Amino acid sequence: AFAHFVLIHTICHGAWIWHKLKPLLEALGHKVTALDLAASGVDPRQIEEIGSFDEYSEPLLTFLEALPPGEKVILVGESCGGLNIAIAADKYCEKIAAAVFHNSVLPDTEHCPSYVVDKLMEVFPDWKDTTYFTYTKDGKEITGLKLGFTLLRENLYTLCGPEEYELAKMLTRKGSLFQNILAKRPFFTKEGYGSIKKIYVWTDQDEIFLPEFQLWQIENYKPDKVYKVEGGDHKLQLTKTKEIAEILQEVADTYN
Repeated sequence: AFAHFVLIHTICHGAWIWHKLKPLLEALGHKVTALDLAASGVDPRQIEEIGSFDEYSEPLLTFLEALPPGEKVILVGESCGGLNIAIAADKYCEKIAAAVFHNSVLPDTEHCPSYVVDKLMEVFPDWKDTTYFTYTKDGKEITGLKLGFTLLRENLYTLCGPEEYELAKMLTRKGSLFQNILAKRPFFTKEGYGSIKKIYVWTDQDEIFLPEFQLWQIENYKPDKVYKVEGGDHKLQLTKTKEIAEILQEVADTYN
């Protein structure tokens, strides 16, 4: 079977992170959309214009609004992209065949939306040469960050080639987790986000989303299906591109 995959990058990143996986999925016959979220990739906004994870998610919500009735997609979110998935699913649950989490945060419906982010910061508190700044939007102080190049090299792109690490140095931009905004956001709903099928994909060799964190998430909110990829790094769409495409084909043949 063929599906329409919507690929959702993480904070400080853009559609470009999917530059290897998108053509591979298309060679299997799928339709693929790889979005730039707000103030990401070549989107023309700057992060200081964005006031929350929901506003950050606008291009995904606008895309889903534009799907004609009856068309469903499979969302694929990497790292922090899981939060964008939950926000989208509380607005467009009927257009989502399933959601795939790719070394990603897995929000739930019983705890506040910041819950798994707070836990991530406990498990991985030292972001190395990452820098931080503060800005104000809609009366709230938001912490912005710029991922540090050592952190990129050692922890996110550990086993990626130098030409891929180079793309990350060139193209990563200031962003935000909006942690304090999430912490005051209404909970993700059970009828919306809660109802979608969730597939959890991960590697135990991830040097930032460490096994203690990913196994904690799986126990906290049971996925419908779990796939463990052997080897690679946090950026499995670069280091295990073919394996990720194989998994996504199976998801396409399972959920519609």
